[PDB]
Amino acid sequence: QPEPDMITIFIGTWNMGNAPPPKKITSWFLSKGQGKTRDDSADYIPHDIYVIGTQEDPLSEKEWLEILKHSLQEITSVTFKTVAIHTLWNIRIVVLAKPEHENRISHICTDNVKTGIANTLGNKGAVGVSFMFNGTSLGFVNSHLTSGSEKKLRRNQNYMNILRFLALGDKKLSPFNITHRFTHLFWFGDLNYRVDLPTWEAETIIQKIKQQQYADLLSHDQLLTERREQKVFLHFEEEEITFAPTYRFERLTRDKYAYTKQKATGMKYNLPSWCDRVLWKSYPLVHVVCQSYGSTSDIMTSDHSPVFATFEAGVTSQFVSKNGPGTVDSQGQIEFLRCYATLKTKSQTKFYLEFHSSCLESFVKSQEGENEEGSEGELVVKFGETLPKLKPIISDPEYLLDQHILISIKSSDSDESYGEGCIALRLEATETQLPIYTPLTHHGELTGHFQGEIKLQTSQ
Ligand SMILES: O=C(COc1ccccc1)Nc1cccc(F)c1
Repeated sequence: QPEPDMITIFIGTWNMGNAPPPKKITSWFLSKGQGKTRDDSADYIPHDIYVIGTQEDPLSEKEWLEILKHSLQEITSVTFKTVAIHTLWNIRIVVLAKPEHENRISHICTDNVKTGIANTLGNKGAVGVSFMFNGTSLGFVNSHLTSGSEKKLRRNQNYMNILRFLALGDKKLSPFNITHRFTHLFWFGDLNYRVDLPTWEAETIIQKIKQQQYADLLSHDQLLTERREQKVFLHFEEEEITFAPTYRFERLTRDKYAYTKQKATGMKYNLPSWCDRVLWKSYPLVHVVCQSYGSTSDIMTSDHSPVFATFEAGVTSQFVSKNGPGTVDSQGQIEFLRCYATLKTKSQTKFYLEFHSSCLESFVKSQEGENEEGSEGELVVKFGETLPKLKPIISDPEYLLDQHILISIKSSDSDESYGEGCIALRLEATETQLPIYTPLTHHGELTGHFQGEIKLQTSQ
């Protein structure tokens, strides 16, 4: 029975509005409704993994698991296995997988982050799950960010707190936050970004939605504008939105948006918005294709509609050779030529690099670089031809070309990371000097760049 080189992943996000679900929620898991929807001819084909994020979820874990499993069994005639479930307040994540995957999934981690301080600590934050699927690391974040049209900067702060403090994946990757720990990271939830148009325009917005004319609304969506200005979700992807705003509906229909200020809303307007989102970030040159992104039309218990997204994702096998794991394969090596880091810092410490990868027995520390002053005021740290030669555990090109090297540039004075990035080994050539590049981030914000050349030797 061969190991897969691809899987499909379902991501769902639903703010349930503290109400129990209706009897039938299969349309969610089938990717049916508005937007980019799934072909009817796929309805009986199970996804490999289903990841369900809820917010304002009133159910017990047991109650929701029974609904989810019975839903999937009705669709697919498969009894899914529970990989993980984790709840913070009314924010919940469930991961279900085909039974055939039970002995492909390991290293299951869960965590949560509570956002805010005093007044604003007690209901917002995030839950997450990570695991290995054979040779591939997968991370999943369900966040419920701060509400309200005039709190976009709070939402951005919530995002940075969650990616700093959510403890998922391989703890040995100590310089790296969740935005670098996984082959594929999916981040979804009630992100709560709004369409920033004047309150007076509510009925005009409703008109546009009825005409399925979303362009003049999406051009004001706070998540798209904050992402374009590099204020949040740097280096994440989102499929184009082609479904109506998923908030705020009158319950028990989808015919009416309930936007006007009420005591129940704190006298705030809730103009129709795409609060409910799915984004992802995968390592460079790994296959990831969004195959659906939309909302259901027939689940009406909440003031939000459920959102679905599905993906094809590349995975690799748990590779064994006669040498690695448990030794190096001296027929393999990774060399860096003419490498330099460009950093936005004002500091003047010496810096060194750390190279982390599951193709190495353990991480590798470089010598300190040579600081120069860049023409436009920046710090340039030169490594020249000084970087250590990396010794992968396995030399087979079928394995090595699928790997990635995480790079941290650290202060010699504090050993703190000033920037993290990732280089793919999926090169155009082996035994050939080739350009490499990654942006560097710290706490998910841009701090610099790393560029140079690589020379990869495989057994072939
Ligand atoms: O241990 C587990 C997960 O089971 C639990 C235990 C407690 C709460 C939630 C889930 N293994 C597992 C591994 C691979 C695939 C799979 F479907 C399941």
